[PDB]
Amino acid sequence: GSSGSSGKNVNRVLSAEALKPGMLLTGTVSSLEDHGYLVDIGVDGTRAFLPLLKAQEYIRQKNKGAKLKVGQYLNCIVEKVKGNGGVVSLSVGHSEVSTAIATEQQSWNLNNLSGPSSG
Repeated sequence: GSSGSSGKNVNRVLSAEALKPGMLLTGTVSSLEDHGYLVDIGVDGTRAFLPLLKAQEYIRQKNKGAKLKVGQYLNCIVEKVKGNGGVVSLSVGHSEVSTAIATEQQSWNLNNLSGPSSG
């Protein structure tokens, strides 16, 4: 009588390649780069980089324009996915309750450094 469309898939793929642009995931800054900022996602092989245009925009509006820190929580959303998991495109869209910390031990470097800045 009437056709039928299969709902969900039998066996989930959840593959680094199966990923789709639009998923909200909370990432943490691993290190500060000259071209952008590295975001921790917890994956082997997959690298996530953030553009200075988006990163600087969030920092300027957040840290009134001030360098970020390590292991710091930063909002990021998948905008594009690479074929061979080469480079991932992240962008600031919104935060989410879901958040996990990535630390094996307690250690931090606190240095009271100052410099030029305009308000």
